[PDB]
Amino acid sequence: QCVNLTTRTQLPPAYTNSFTRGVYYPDKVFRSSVLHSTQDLFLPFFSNVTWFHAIHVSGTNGTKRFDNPVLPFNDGVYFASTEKSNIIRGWIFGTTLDSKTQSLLIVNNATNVVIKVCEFQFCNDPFLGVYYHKNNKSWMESEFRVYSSANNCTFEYVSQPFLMDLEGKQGNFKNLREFVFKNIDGYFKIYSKHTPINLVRDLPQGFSALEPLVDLPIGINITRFQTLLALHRSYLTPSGWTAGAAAYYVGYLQPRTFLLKYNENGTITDAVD
Amino acid sequence: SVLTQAPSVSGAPGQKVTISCSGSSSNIGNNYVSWYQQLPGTAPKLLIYDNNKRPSGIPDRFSGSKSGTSATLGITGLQTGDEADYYCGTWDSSLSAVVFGGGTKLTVL
Amino acid sequence: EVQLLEQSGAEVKKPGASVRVSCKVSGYTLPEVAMHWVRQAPGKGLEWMGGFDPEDGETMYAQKFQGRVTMTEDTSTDTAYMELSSLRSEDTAVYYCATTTPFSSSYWFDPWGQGTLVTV
Repeated sequence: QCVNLTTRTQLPPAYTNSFTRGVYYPDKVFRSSVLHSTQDLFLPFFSNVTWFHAIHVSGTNGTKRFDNPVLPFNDGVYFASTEKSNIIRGWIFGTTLDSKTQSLLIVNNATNVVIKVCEFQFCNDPFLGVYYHKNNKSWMESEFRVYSSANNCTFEYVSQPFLMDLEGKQGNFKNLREFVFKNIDGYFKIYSKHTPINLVRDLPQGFSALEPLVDLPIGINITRFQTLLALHRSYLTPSGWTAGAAAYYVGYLQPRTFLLKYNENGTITDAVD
Repeated sequence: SVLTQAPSVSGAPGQKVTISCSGSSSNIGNNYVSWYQQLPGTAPKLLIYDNNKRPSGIPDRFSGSKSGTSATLGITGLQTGDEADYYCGTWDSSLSAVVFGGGTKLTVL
Repeated sequence: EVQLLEQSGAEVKKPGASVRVSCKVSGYTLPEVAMHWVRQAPGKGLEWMGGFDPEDGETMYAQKFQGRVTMTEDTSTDTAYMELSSLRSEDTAVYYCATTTPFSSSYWFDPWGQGTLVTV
């Protein structure tokens, strides 16, 4: 496979301000009506965040802009998206983005989510292709439009889908979805959340606490990555891809001391750097 | 085959004249119509689909209409290279299949 | 968008034979889009053949010619074999590989296969 579409432009990355955001739970010990302060990797408040354009329409007619770059992992990574239609599935996290290192491959054609830590060959323009199988008459997902080779694989796992819809809401939710990715001490851990947002794009003032999903015995350093996509095929109208619009939020983590104020219930609310 | 159009038709260049195909309610009545072009010993090319829609690369000078069981293929701005046979077709539920007419070989005079 | 592979090649089979027709594609995958077939006799018109049905999900077979010609599909290698059997007088002709949308409800045969004559 490795069918590639680059196009051209970057544009100045449209930035934003995470007000109170990215506050994951530091320990696995439940704390109610008590204050605990740790110094750990976080996304510091009111920091410089980068909101991205994935496949993007700036209207004249059409003009879908596929910009999503390979991005360094740096210290740690934060992620946020709305995507009432789901074009986003997983991320390519790795180092060489090639063989010679392992590869963290997450995808989501989801009765369920599925996770892969393997050695792949990722193409120049990787993303998950989706087509129509005409037998069972369903929509399959061609997964090798992302990567050519799958071999040597070190680890595999399956779980209930992290990405989840609700919809029926004609908006007013947008189903804002956040995922934090922190790679330490042999455990690369994933944190998820789902939140309604009525604002047009950017983030509210509310606090979002993400419980750890799975603590994975990984063992690789990931210095760079890119997201994944779900596109499809169309037929004769005046290759074919780019369902809907796609945009998301990315920011890098950083060690900071954040006092965590638990509620009577024990759910963290106020976090101060 | 089961449809109605003449073997050939002729007209002067650069003029405006169309070609029609007479079906039935069992074929053209409830179904969408297509039109095709082939040069001698060549690949028959889709002309217009649903009679109102142009495939990519078709001159806008072509149009179409469906009046009852009759479907006309709009042919305008005749060219010296426009001489070829045009074929009408539409979905058939009678034999539950695809049907065509005998074809009409245009001639640009 | 898409270009296709040829329908057959040149297949010349003397009377007392039968011939498969394997039409491959490029730029798509085989079972995202439905194939179709049309008899074209030189100096003559179109006679539709084979074909897939968007409704009911079956692969159609032209009733007039039903049972004489069959079709199979290999999804990964994009090979769709059209086997016509029991050669007769007027049945040597160009048989076009054609396609309609997998989404269905489309009658138009779309980019097609350049044509292949057969032999009786």
